Amino acid sequence: LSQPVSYSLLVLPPKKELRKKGYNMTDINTTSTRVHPLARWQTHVLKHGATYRDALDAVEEANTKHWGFLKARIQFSCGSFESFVRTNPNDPSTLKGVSTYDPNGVFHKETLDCTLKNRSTLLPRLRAIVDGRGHHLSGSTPPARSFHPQVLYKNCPPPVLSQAGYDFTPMSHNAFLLRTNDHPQGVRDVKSDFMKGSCDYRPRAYLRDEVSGGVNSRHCHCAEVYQVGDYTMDLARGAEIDHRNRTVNFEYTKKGTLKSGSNIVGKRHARVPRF
Amino acid sequence: REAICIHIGQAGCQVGNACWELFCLEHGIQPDGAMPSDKTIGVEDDAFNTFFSETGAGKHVPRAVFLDLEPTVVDEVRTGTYRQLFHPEQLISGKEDAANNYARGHYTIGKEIVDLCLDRIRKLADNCTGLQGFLVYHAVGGGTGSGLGALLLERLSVDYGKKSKLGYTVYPSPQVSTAVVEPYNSVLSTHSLLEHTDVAAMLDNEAIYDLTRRNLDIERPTYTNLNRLIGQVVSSLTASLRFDGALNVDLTEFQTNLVPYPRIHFVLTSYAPVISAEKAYHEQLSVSEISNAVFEPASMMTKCDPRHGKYMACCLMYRGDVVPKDVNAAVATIKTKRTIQFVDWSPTGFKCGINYQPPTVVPGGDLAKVQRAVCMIANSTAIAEVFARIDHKFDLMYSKRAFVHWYVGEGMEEGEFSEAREDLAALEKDYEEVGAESADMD
Amino acid sequence: REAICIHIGQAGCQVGNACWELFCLEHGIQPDGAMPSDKTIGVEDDAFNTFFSETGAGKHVPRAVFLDLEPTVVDEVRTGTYRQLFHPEQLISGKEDAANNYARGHYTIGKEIVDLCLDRIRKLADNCTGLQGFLVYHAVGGGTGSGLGALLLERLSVDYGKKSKLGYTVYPSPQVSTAVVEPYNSVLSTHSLLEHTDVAAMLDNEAIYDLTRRNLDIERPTYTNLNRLIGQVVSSLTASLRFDGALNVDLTEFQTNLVPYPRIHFVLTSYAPVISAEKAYHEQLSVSEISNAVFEPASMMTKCDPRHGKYMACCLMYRGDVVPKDVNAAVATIKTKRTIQFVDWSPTGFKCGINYQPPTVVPGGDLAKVQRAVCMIANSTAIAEVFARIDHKFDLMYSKRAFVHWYVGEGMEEGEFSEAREDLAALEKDYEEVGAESADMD
Amino acid sequence: REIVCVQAGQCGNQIGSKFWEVISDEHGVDPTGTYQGDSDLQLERINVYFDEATGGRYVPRSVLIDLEPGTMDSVRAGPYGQIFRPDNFIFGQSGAGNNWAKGHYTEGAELIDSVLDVCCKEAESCDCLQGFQICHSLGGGTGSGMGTLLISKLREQYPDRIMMTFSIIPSPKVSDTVVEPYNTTLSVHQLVENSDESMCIDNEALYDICFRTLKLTTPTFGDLNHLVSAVVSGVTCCLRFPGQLNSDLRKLAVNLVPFPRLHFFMMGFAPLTSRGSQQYRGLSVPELTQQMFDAKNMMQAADPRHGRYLTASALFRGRMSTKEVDEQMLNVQNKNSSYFIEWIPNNIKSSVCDIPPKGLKMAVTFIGNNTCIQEMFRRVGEQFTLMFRRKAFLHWYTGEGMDEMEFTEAESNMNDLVSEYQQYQDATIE
Amino acid sequence: AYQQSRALKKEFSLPMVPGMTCGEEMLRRSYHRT
Ligand SMILES: Nc1nc2c(ncn2[C@@H]2O[C@H](COP(=O)(O)OP(=O)(O)OP(=O)(O)O)[C@@H](O)[C@H]2O)c(=O)[nH]1
Ligand SMILES: Nc1nc2c(ncn2[C@@H]2O[C@H](COP(=O)(O)OP(=O)(O)OP(=O)(O)O)[C@@H](O)[C@H]2O)c(=O)[nH]1
Ligand SMILES: Nc1nc2c(ncn2[C@@H]2O[C@H](COP(=O)(O)OP(=O)(O)O)[C@@H](O)[C@H]2O)c(=O)[nH]1
Ligand SMILES: [Mg+2]
Ligand SMILES: [Mg+2]
Ligand SMILES: [Zn+2]
Repeated sequence: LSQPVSYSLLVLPPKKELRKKGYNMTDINTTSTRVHPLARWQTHVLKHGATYRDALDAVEEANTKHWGFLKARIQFSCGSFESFVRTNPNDPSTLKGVSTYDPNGVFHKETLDCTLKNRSTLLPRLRAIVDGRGHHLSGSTPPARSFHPQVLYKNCPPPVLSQAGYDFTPMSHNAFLLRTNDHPQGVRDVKSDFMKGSCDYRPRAYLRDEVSGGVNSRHCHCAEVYQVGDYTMDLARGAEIDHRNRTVNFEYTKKGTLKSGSNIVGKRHARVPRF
Repeated sequence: REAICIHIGQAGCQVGNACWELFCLEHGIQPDGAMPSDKTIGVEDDAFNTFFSETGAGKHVPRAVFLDLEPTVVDEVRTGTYRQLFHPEQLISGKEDAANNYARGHYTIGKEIVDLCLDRIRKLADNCTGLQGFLVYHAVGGGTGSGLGALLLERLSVDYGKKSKLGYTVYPSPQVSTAVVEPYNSVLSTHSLLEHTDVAAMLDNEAIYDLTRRNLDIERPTYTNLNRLIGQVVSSLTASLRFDGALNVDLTEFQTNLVPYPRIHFVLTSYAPVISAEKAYHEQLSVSEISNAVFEPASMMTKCDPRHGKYMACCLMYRGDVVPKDVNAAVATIKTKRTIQFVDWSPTGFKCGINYQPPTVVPGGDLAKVQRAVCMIANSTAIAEVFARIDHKFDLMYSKRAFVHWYVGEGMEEGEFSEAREDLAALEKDYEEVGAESADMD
Repeated sequence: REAICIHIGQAGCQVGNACWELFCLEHGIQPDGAMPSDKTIGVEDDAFNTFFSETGAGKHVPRAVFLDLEPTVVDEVRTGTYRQLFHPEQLISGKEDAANNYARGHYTIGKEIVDLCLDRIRKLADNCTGLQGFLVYHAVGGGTGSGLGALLLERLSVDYGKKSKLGYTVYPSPQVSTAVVEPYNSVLSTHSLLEHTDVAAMLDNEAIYDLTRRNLDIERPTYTNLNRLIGQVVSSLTASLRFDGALNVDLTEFQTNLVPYPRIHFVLTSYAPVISAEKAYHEQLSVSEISNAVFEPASMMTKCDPRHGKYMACCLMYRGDVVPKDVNAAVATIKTKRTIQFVDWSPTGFKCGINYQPPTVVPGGDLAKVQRAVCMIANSTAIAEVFARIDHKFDLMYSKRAFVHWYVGEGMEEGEFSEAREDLAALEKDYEEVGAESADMD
Repeated sequence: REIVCVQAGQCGNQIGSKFWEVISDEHGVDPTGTYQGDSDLQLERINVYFDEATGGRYVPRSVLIDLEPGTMDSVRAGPYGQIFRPDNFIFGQSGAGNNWAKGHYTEGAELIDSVLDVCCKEAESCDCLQGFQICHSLGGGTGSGMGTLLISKLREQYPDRIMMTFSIIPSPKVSDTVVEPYNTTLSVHQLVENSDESMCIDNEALYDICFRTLKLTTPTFGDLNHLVSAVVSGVTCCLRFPGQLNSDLRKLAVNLVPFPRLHFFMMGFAPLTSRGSQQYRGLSVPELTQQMFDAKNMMQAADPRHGRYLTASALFRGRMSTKEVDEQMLNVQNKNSSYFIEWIPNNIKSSVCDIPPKGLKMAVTFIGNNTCIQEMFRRVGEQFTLMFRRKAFLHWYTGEGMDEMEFTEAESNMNDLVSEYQQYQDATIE
Repeated sequence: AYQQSRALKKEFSLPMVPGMTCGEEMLRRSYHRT
């Protein structure tokens, strides 16, 4: 809420001082917005708790108590104020509010439509989809659970375990696969040392289906094609890329999130040999 | 500034001997509690204060308790080389062991000894002015480590409240084993440990044996080697409190950065330049090489493979001559890899620390001397496989009531088995559900 | 700048010993890996970096791995003269050989060993900043060289992608032979090699024996002579990376100039001033004479006659004191010859290179010392005759399934024989089709 | 009136190194950058090629670009290498592979922004900017691809200036690279749209120059690049010294190009004297003119006798009479009138400059616009059609991403250029 | 170890300008918390 704690007054000196200085106060009436050269601004603060009516009472008390009251304004904590001025000078008890002003009027009026358009899409995102313990919100359940082979390894080769080098339970190893050469949007080419970029190391399956014969041998299963669970993963049939090893298209859901891309092609209907 | 160490049972006391050897040799306290200050530094020093207190005659005494139910290992400490270092009240020993029964430790025997332990810990905590957590060493496979460790952590959690409790824990290895009843004790321990610990670090002896064969050139390792490696890890994590550095990391930062949800507090640990002198002299050891080392599963001190899961958070501690730009280049290179995966809800995956003091070399040791090292603790969904194999072994034995009469005779209701097994089933489902992509849930 | 060498099996490790001996002697690294301290040249040269890396204490270590399934040869390297040069992780040895079975290498044993090799190669590739290809040495006649070489090249080709892979390959000689089952292993290797290699250079021991008998004056040559010749060839091809010259040639330039269609990547190699010291003083050795020498079939290191085919592209590398005008005059004279024919779709048949560093002399060597040398690799349709002869040998035996039960027992479907034999038949038809003039087809 | 130099690829960087040696020698600049010259005439136009760094030093207005730094490391290690500004060396991490599509599309788009930033920084420092000068080969990979990429970007950013190229073109007898016809055709297609004036050199012509005219026993690429640096520094000589009849790059372009597609020129440099015959021939304007028109002294394989001269230009350096220059150009035009296109009344422009190159009494550089250049393009188009009909190496370019339609456009444009030259050769007054 | 570097630093008396002296923290002796 708008909590008003301030008020300022613009006053003329005493009539005796105006007479001594040599200014005719009878010509104080003017049709312009300029102020008299002898008027001065003085401000006071209100208490820690006050209301708008308290500010009005203080302003009216100031109007009654001293001569030469020209105008006053009540300043709110949000940065706005409302101006107070007599309708007819040399005649008190005609004070009213003429207008109000805030520093963000034209500022907010100019940028309203884009603000509303972005807000209308922001608010659906902020809704939580999990409970306090990170569980399902009684709906929108995924078709398959996370730890299944086709869900955990949707776009990544699975491990290969061998007993070599271990006299106990074997452990896998890390590879040198690089992700696509994707830069942050609008962030300049910022770098701390010489690094191995992803412009090189482009996969050899970039256009193998139209500038070469494709796959001719059964050796694709040794390094490119994997059998995960009840599905087949092919590393050459994933997200599309261009000649500089950066992704081409981005797919968004109805809620607006970013899809990940899948290398799974086909479902293998495995049957035990029985007869 | 200060930290108090609690050592429980056999593994915890034996690891304690190596830890206090290291902390003495690094600070410079003699085995009889003295400091031959020979430097011309002009003003005194304070780094010891985290681990030692002075009486006023200049003897040092350490902020630790050793708790055991059998006398032999603590009497071995009492008769060893460090006899004069420890205060005799600190070394507490009972008459007879918990005989691999969690129930015997928790209900029958630990209940008598536990009040002495709390009185000693209170007497230590009163002689502090900025205590900022407890470090606890125990094994969950044995009876007294499980039962008294759980009971003591419960009492500590009631009395001290918000103070952090960080555990280094030796879990039962997936196929090397030492006792039959390990699954029951480990399940019941994990049930108590879920509510009352802030971060738990897991260790397996089978992994450290593999690491000492593979990286070091030791054909016949023994527990002193493993305990010295553990001591090096703890010294690396606590160095941020003790020496000057560019980016310090307080013990409270671990719990805030590593734990996303209150049950998901079990972390993987690894250490990079575990290396022999001949390999150390065949290779340079730059920042990027050791950063690449901490992510290989061959470097880990727990037998789990992180390639079967997704990372949620990583905490990287660098000590020695390292420059921040090299840390940034290394972490960006790790981030580039395609076989390293983070859950899509955790975009800012890393915490960094940088300390200037390089790791100390121990006269009889097997590690080389190196100018820099990095130590990692990380949270990953791959950890769910460790619980799944323990739970499968529990189901196999409990399906036939294989040993239950011992546990029921020593004071435990049979119902506690079903409760703990259902809680671990829910923990398995938590680790399954948390790893589910957001695009599938709309 | 950098290149990584992979040595596989017996021939590849033995050729590696000669190669690394030569590269050490050419750069000046001592056997223990330290540059001599007596020299006061003042400058601190870096040219070694293509093949060596420094730790920082000034020891040199080489960018190579040695892979074998039997221990004996690698243990001989470990116990030999260069023992202190190599890092022990680089020398990888299994327990037992692939017993001349491609199937044993590819399916059963190399599948177990391959992940250690890939981890070592990754550790090498992480310590580079301008890697520009892999060099691979193996023989396709033996079991582990064929099976593990193919499997490893396949994995490298998926993992590293566009990076170039250049093979030096020992094919079964047309009448010298070492094992009965050589055709099966060479066919099955070659099936994988078509898809997963960018240029493959073929060598036959019978040609290098003939060359060492005719040109050198050696009555009783042995494998060390052949391996020193191969080392000289590799040094000539890689000299363009390491020393100043008029026309440099990067490893990526070979694939662009020599390969017209993606299957046609097998090239012939020859080397010119193979001459003895007693002959060397009876003759001058000008540019035009050695250029005329490289085209005689007596100079080739593979037993094929290029007069039975048509050239598609030639790459001529000159090293030493040579001037471009003499190279141009020589090549125009060669072009004039009537027994040299180019396919009409390849009008601009030549690529040239010119480097200033003359060939190094090895203390025990058998080549004379010469101020200049030239080396050629060329693509020609005559190559179809080598495959046709390996095919008849395969067809004669396969008609009775003479040995197939070994391959099927070690893990292979019988179908794989027919697939590979049909692919090589299609390669034969490719060499027939590519060589037909366009004027005849209108 | 300031020139900006760009050196691209191996050939470009080496020729640039020799050029900046020759220029530093003519103006008396020490390899440390300190002026040590002996006449004010050297200092008063030093700004044309050098910028001034503090307390004496001069820096050369050149950008060096290559995809692998090996050549650059050779030039930095050379005797004058220190003069070059460290920030002016731009490099990638893998080579062009002699492939146009790689050099243009993959590493090109990766590096090009840093090259444009350096070129703009260098251009905007001039108080008044004259045209750009670029050295590259058309048969290579980074030379062709990055040269034409950068030329197109600079023509977008500076369309009112001059664009000048020096270019090496494949010999008719022996190839240095197998895939030369594709790279040459695509580069000529780019140049005919973007360039204002282009000079072409055959290495075979320089070899025959060295062996027959200079009779050198053991020539090296340093000699060929010295001949090229001599002519390159000669064309600009009237820009930077006083003379009786001043000239400028724009004035050469205005007098040489009759129609905007016809901007390819032959080059020569005259006072080459044999290693053992200087006693047999005195220097004179007739001797220079006689060498100037001898086809032995021309740096391209095409011969004037199969074509006709549209225009030619001669720039003379030295103290000489204008009468001898004018009457020599009249006598050559009158005596050989069949080789000059008849609907232009005078084909030769002359210019005279007071200051010769050090150690020569006089010198001239000759630029010629002759229709016999059509024979080179026809040969290249033949070799392109032979390779393209059979898809001889096309999968590299198509796998990088090129549309085949680009090749047919470049072939059609070159064929139309050949037709246009042939039509203007056989035109008549009627 | 680092004596002559400190001697040169004290003799030269260079001003404090960014990019002039770097890495002075890595040359310290103790690093203990006083
Ligand atoms: N790494 C390591 N492991 C140890 C050490 N001591 C025991 N263990 C392991 O921990 C498990 C045994 O736990 P203990 O500590 O002996 O059990 P406890 O605490 O003595 O319990 P009680 O037997 O009832 O007294 C086995 O798996 C041992 O291999 C040690 O010093 N270092
Ligand atoms: N030129 C040359 N040829 C060799 C050398 N060693 C072996 N060969 C030839 O290569 C073929 C034998 O291949 P090997 O290398 O022995 O086979 P492998 O790799 O050891 O395979 P496994 O026998 O299964 O272990 C025969 O033709 C030999 O003549 C060598 O050092 N130099
Ligand atoms: N005149 C001259 N020609 C050269 C030089 N270096 C290379 N060339 C020629 O330029 C062509 C090779 O182009 P190159 O510069 O290697 O292309 P790049 O690989 O893109 O740099 C061949 O015709 C070479 O003969 C040189 O220093 N001087
Ligand atoms: Mg015990
Ligand atoms: Mg063998
Ligand atoms: Zn395979």
